[PDB]
Amino acid sequence: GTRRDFLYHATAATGVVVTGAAVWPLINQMNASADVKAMASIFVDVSAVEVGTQLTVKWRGKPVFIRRRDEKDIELARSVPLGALRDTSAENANKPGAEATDENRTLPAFDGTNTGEWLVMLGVCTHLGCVPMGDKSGDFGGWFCPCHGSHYDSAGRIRKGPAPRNLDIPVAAFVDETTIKLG
Amino acid sequence: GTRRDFLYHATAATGVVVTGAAVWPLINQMNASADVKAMASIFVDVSAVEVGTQLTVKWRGKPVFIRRRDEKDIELARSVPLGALRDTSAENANKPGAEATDENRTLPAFDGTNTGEWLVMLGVCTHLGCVPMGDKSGDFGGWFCPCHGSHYDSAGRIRKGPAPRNLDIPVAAFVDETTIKLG
Amino acid sequence: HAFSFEGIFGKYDQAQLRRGFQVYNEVCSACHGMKFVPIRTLADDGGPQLDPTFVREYAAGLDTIIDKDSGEERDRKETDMFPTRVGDGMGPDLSVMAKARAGFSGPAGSGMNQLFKGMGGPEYIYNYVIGFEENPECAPEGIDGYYYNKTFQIGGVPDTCKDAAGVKITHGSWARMPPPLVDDQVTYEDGTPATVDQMAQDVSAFLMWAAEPKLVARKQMGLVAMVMLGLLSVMLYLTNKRLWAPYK
Amino acid sequence: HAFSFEGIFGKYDQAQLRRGFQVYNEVCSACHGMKFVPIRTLADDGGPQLDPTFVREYAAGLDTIIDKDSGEERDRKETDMFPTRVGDGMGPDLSVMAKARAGFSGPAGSGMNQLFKGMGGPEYIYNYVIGFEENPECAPEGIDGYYYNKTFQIGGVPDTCKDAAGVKITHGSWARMPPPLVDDQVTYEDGTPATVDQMAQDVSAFLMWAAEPKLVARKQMGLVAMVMLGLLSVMLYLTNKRLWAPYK
Amino acid sequence: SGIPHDHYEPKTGIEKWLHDRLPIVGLVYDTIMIPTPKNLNWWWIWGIVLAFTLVLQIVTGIVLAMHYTPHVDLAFASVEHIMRDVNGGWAMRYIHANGASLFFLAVYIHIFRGLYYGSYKAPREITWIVGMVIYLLMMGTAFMGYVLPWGQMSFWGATVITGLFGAIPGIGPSIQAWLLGGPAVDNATLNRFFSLHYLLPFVIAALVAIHIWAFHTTGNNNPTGVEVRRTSKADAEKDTLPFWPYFVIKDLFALALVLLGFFAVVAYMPNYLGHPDNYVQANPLSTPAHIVPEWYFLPFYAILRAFAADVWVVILVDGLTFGIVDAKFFGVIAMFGAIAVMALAPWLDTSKVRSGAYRPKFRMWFWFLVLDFVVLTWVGAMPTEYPYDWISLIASTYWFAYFLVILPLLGATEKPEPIPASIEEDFNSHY
Amino acid sequence: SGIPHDHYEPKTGIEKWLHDRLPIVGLVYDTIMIPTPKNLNWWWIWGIVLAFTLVLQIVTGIVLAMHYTPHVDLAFASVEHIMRDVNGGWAMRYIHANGASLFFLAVYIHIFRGLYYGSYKAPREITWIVGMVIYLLMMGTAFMGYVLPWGQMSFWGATVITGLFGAIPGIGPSIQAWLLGGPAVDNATLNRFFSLHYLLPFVIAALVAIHIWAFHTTGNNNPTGVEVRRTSKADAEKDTLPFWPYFVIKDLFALALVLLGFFAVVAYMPNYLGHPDNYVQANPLSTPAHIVPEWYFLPFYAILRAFAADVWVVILVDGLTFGIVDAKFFGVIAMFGAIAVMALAPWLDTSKVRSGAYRPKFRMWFWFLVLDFVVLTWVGAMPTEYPYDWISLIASTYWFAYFLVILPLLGATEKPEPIPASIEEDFNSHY
Ligand code: HEC
Ligand code: HEC
Ligand code: HEM
Ligand code: HEM
Ligand code: HEM
Ligand code: HEM
Ligand SMILES: C/C=C(C)/C=C/C=C/[C@H](OC)[C@@H](C)[C@@H](OC)[C@@H](C)CCc1oc2c(O)c(OC)cc(OC)c2c(=O)c1C
Ligand code: FES
Ligand code: FES
Repeated sequence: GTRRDFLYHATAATGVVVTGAAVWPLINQMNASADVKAMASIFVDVSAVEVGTQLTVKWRGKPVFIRRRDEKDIELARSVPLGALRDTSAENANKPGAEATDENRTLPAFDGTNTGEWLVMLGVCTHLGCVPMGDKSGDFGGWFCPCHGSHYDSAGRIRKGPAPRNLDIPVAAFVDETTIKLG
Repeated sequence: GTRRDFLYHATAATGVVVTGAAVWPLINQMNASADVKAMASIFVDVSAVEVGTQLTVKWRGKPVFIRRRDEKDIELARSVPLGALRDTSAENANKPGAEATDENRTLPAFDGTNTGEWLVMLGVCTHLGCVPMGDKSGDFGGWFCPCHGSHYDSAGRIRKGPAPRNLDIPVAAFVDETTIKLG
Repeated sequence: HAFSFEGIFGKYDQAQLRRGFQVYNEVCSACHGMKFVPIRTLADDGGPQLDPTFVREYAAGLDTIIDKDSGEERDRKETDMFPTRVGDGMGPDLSVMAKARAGFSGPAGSGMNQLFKGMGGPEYIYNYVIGFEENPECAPEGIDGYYYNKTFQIGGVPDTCKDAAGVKITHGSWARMPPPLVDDQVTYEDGTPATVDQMAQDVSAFLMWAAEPKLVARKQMGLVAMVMLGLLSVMLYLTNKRLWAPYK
Repeated sequence: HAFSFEGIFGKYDQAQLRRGFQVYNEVCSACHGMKFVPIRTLADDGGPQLDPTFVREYAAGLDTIIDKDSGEERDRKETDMFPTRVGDGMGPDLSVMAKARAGFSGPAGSGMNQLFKGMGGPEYIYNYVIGFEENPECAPEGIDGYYYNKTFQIGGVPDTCKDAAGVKITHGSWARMPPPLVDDQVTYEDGTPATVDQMAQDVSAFLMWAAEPKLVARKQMGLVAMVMLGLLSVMLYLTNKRLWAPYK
Repeated sequence: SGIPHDHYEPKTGIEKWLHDRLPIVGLVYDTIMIPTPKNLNWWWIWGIVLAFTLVLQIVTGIVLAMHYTPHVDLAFASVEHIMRDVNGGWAMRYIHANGASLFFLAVYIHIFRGLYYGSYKAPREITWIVGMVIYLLMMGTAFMGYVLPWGQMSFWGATVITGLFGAIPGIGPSIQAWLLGGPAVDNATLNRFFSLHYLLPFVIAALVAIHIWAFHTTGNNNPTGVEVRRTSKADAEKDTLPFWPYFVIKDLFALALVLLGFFAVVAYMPNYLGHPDNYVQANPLSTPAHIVPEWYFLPFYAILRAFAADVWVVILVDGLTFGIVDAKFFGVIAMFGAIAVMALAPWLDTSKVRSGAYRPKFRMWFWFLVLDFVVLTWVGAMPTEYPYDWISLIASTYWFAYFLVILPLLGATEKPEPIPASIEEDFNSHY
Repeated sequence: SGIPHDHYEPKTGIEKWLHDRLPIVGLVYDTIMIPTPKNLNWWWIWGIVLAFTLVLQIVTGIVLAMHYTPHVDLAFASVEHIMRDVNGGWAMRYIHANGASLFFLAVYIHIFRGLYYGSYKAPREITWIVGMVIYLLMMGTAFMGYVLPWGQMSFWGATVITGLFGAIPGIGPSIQAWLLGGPAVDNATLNRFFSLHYLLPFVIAALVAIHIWAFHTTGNNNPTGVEVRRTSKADAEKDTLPFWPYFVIKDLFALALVLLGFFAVVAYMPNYLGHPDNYVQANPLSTPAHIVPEWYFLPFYAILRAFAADVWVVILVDGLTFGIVDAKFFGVIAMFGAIAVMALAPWLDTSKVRSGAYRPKFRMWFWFLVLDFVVLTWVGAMPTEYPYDWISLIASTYWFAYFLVILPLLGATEKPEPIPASIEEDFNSHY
């Protein structure tokens, strides 16, 4: 009734809440422990990188890309209709709400010029996270991730393949002409 | 067919020799792999060791003992009846067949003098392989292994406890007065 | 004057962890490492709780590291460890020493009638610092180095003032560590008289936190296992009272 | 031309491993490491087989090591690895490269029609050394550094002699590694004409041994699994012939 | 029902006392015997070979753990030390690596034996479904195995396959850093992947308990697809024989042959299946040029990359959801679900012909699926150009339709053949 | 013969179809039910608590493996990182460490409940013996677990306990370097001891299968020591109740109490049992001053160091063998064999009284062996001085004689007490 059937189902509630919030800390351990919980900015001495190549760099586990965009790769990156992009967001943290124009895939050099010459995105492809072959490879004078065949232009925007977004531009910022702070 | 009788029991012989010398390499892996398969001599700069203490030293996994025997510890080690020892072998590799007299628990200095002043045995106690507390501890003006309570004199010979032999003297040899080669 | 954590539901003293932090940095860090303590934890909850950007500045001042990738130096970051001060003249890494030391012998040497009290560890630290003495029994011009400590049982005893029989016929023994707090050696913020006792009361509680930094968490955890398994227990008793009473 | 191991029951050439060993020490060791090869193995069975006390003397001459305990240097021992030559101008650690390279199709990336033959690796090495060329069609200056190799698929190409479309109009690609064997660069013991081909045939079989040093063992093992599981099989066929024939 | 055979009467005095306290004598007698249908061909060996290959894996699996060190800085070197210095340690590594191919080669032959002869269909549905979760575990296990020696194949597949769970919308990013132990594929990942590659093959051995349990309980199937006379006891005797010593010995024989094969493969081509860039120590900055998944994941590999966002059915669904099932997550769902429609196989055969060689219309779609499979594994090696993007799209779709259209058709749209009524009758048909 | 209960008739349509393919419904029904004697007191809870503690260990055991790195240079630091940085990783470490005490505390109460009430003695012999190998395994497992965080207690116990096998003459030095992986206790030891501390608790769960199997087959024992009316079916109903929901719920309750206990121990004194020199990173040159074995190994510790070569019986045997069973090897044999005479317990009770509180002569020797045990664990903490060498020699000899002299005597030299004939009758002597 409830004198010989209420304090039966009540106990198996406590025999579920106790063996529940004991089975949650078994899950939580597998999250990021404090040895990797945070990791803040780094400084990159560009200063002596040559022109028209990329410099790959590890930060927070996975690579960052810095290509100093040569002449072909700014013409053919500006020659790109905004409406002929999948992801039409800038993928930029510096310029948050912006759209994926070739002027939104860029860093200013002294702290204000901005010429199309600084391309800094990070080496995680948006499909399943591999790295793209650089120096004009594949089919859009850009970047070919050979993992499941995504293709990128010369602003890291997405063209062919399964990768649903462009390459993210991080929170990059200059300090002087020798140096870039990733933060 | 005609070759048939013990063929039943013949196959279960092959179904035992095949699943035998397949169950032997399962054993052999657990032996010493080639990262530890051998080990060779080292040089010890005694020179600046002070008098009447011990210097402990790692060689081939486990410690070696070098005590420079002070006055008390050569009187009271010579004052020892050979037949009042358990192990009455010298426990020496240098002097193989010798018996455990206080002149057989020693080494040269000027490659030939031998005064009772050089005591070099190794820190593996003979019971179950722990290390002995030094500087006259326990009960025989010597060495007390606090693992199962063995007692040693002042020549590393065995007195009280369960340890069935004396501490072994290795293949020690001098080169000049500053230096001892353990080989 | 009896620690704050210790008890049945006491916590770390917010004040005293900070107070005792400064004593490590000024006095003990030249001879002792914390190679198992990540520096970032100063700013953590349930500890001394500092400013994050201070912690960064503090960490900058600790010495360089042959960094594992570049293979060359840099100013130390806050993600990194305190340095391994174990070279020469240097003492043990006290990285987790305040649970590595428990010279507590009895009753009947098995751990028995410690029934109002505890286990012993932070209070061996307190006694190690205070107990630096004049060499009592015999011994002339020191032992050069080896300073007499009245608590340190396990080190040098001379046989001149050991025995003829066997044992040491003194209590403590001779360390290897200079008497590290000549009194008022640093200056406090929350008033607090900087005594040799008050600095050694204080640096004890800090070095406990470099052993159990998650301590005030287990005090919190305990109360909740007390409710949960308590009234699962109480509820399971009621389910045997009014279910077995058919056959009782 | 055709290696000794390769085949169905061939072994390592005793001579050729020794011959090729010297080429690593004199030519390649300045720019390449073997950090996964313990030096003591030169004297091992089924390899080049040297004198143990020579091996010791040889090992003495390889450079120092910040040894893990003392924290300071010594002359390298025979228990230790070859050194990590990976600094600057330096190439890949070839420590286990002759199974890390297999630039072979099928038609499949993972493989097909290799039915009289093998897997490919020691023969990429041979072709890497021989194929240092003059620059085909155009690319008529170098690239400063980056030397044209006709075999090295995976590297730099001046797009001048890549394409207007996609790939390379000129055969291999531009390395980063200087043409390392200007012919007769060292001197042999068992006669043997020290040609650029004969030195590159020879150092190939040695770097296979730094990938499968236990190789002549699996050849030995194979013969015994062939007997054992062979006449357990044959014996199990006879136990089905004259046991199932009641119902057959 | 239960095929009736003479069970265990504890006869001698030994066994009379044993049986009062632990009846293991009889449990092994009543399972080593068992009225097992007598017409069974060599496509039925592939379950002993599987079970063997699980013991072999389990066994070599532990040797390796006595030597391999699961931490990034040590990991590839430890494995590499196992090759050089551990006595017989190369023959352990090669045997446990090539084992997983054998383990997987034969699980396929196991599955296509079962697909022909109605072995998914009643009474056999629980036998089938339990094999699914064994499958699932076997793949996820051999995944985590591959991550361990931290070579480039190891590393990037870990970045890929954990990223697959990121494809899940909303909750999916969280599931990522949960399996990852954070931001990237660092060490916390390799430490947790040592753990679970050890645990899971024991769960797998407990599920072959419940698989051996099931196929005993249904009664063992036979290739006529007819059941095994559970009416009298002596007509069962004409239908069946005991496992031991007839079907034990057959399964032993073919195993000794399968093993005669397998030993030659380790001894004379042990890195054929292995993709040599795993001997290239893992670089978190360069994904290799020729990153191929290991062979036994290749046909499902291809299902994932059939469906780019040019494939109209994707565009549609990205269209109809208006943003969510893009060709990332679509291809995930595609591939995961390419398996789910193979689980679904007893519910979507509608025909009450059990078997195979008395079903000639089904018989030719099937050898199109065998083909389909081989072509799907093949086209995984091929790039995403024309014709390969089409070829893959054909293979993927044939697959996906065979379980969905062709199967719950063919019941309606086909009549049988000369199907027998006795297991003996087929067996007697030759002489 | 076996207690007659109403078994499983697959009643509803669900279960009718399930049962044709996998009968698990009924196997769980016929084991969650079971005619379990109704007079069972709280000394019978300690087998559920044991089984729980094994699940608890197995569970927290794997968490820890996702984090702990088994290699000497990383090992103590990894464990140390688990305390600090793994979310809740201190509460895992403390719970898996203190678990093994609980796991061992209660296995003792389990063993002395069984020692009183004739639970070794027929029909119950195989129930007992399987518990022996579960014991051996649990000990060796908890050994290898303690080696892992490479502290000084870890290190030296591994030098000691491997060295125990070196005490074997002739072949014994080989068996040493086999478990060692060479000369000393280096790293090859800690890599192999990671492996087998993972494997062995699975073998342990597979033997609690064959333990639960056995005590069902004998029928569950009761404190009268009389068997449970296997003649009619309705007199068994007066004798027994079903496990579920009567004896499931009792074993739940006491567990929730045992766990209420165990959680307070972790939360407020978690290094009490742990001997603090394990937080002293392992030095291969200094064996510590106060090296005590872990508490649950302490009374057998003492049996090894009772027998120094002053102990006359040793001198005798060193005498009689003329050199071979010196007090090294003797004390090994003494300690290993101190267990072997507890395995031997059903053959050396001669009395055909099964139980206990109807046996008043036996009942007071027993509380001497409880005391003996407590004194033996105690005197392991004590040095080898007078009186402790005598005390330990008294304890060790009492022990050894209880199973050898006192037990196959007392059959002859003692008559019973008022023993009942019904399980109900004792139970009603209360209603
Ligand atoms: C260098 C001049 C030191 C100063 C400053 C501090 N310590 Fe130290 N300590 C030092 C040495 C060389 C040793 C060796 C061990 C011995 O034989 O005495 C120590 C020892 C300790 C110990 C305990 C070691 C033991 O064996 O129990 C402790 C707990 C300790 N030291 C603590 C400590 C504190 C709290 C300090 C700051 C006030 C401090 N030490 C300073 C060297 C030096
Ligand atoms: C310094 C002048 C070197 C000499 C001497 C040798 N190698 Fe080398 N090598 C060097 C560099 C900087 C590289 C970089 C990779 C590239 O972009 O070309 C290499 C490369 C190799 C490789 C393969 C690398 C790859 O990407 O496939 C191999 C197999 C190789 N080198 C072999 C090799 C041999 C056999 C040598 C002795 C005759 C030798 N190298 C010498 C630098 C230098
Ligand atoms: C990988 C571990 C496996 C083992 C160890 C194993 C073992 C066995 C054995 C001994 C049999 C009996 C006959 C035979 O050998 O063909 C069998 C049959 C069967 N298995 Fe598996 N098998 C495994 C995998 C699978 C998988 C992965 C599936 C499903 C996708 C599956 C589904 C079946 C079916 C449906 C049968 C036939 C039932 C019958 O003949 O009554 N099995 N297996
Ligand atoms: C279902 C059973 C198993 C499967 C399918 C399997 C699969 C694999 C695979 C594919 C690898 C990679 C081999 C390589 O690339 O070198 C591997 C490695 C490894 N597995 Fe297993 N395995 C199984 C059982 C086990 C078990 C039970 C263990 C538990 C100890 C284990 C421990 C290891 C270890 C230590 C390695 C590293 C050795 C190496 O990479 O060569 N395996 N496994
Ligand atoms: C450590 C794992 C063990 C588990 C998980 C376990 C579990 C159980 C359970 C559930 C029972 C039934 C009644 C009870 O709880 O008292 C039982 C009884 C028993 N156990 Fe164990 N037990 C274990 C250890 C042992 C050991 C170590 C021994 C022998 C030295 C042993 C010998 C027995 C005996 C003789 C019985 C009584 C049989 C009966 O009541 O018919 N058990 N155990
Ligand atoms: C019969 C079950 C078990 C027993 C008696 C047992 C016992 C122990 C003990 C006493 C320790 C030392 C704890 C310490 O000093 O910190 C330990 C450590 C450890 N055990 Fe187990 N354990 C069991 C189950 C398992 C299993 C199944 C695993 C398999 C993954 C495992 C993995 C570990 C690990 C990684 C450690 C090191 C963590 C640490 O030392 O704190 N345990 N175990
Ligand atoms: C933490 C991890 C856990 C809990 C396990 C997760 C398991 C997911 C699945 O397990 C059931 C998974 C194994 C299974 O998916 C159905 C496979 C067939 C995955 C197929 C697979 O393989 C690849 C591979 O091997 C690579 O190597 C060089 C590289 C790869 O990229 C290029 C892939 C890849 O793109 C895919 C889809
Ligand atoms: S992951 Fe970038 S291509 Fe598939
Ligand atoms: S080990 Fe030396 S006394 Fe037991």
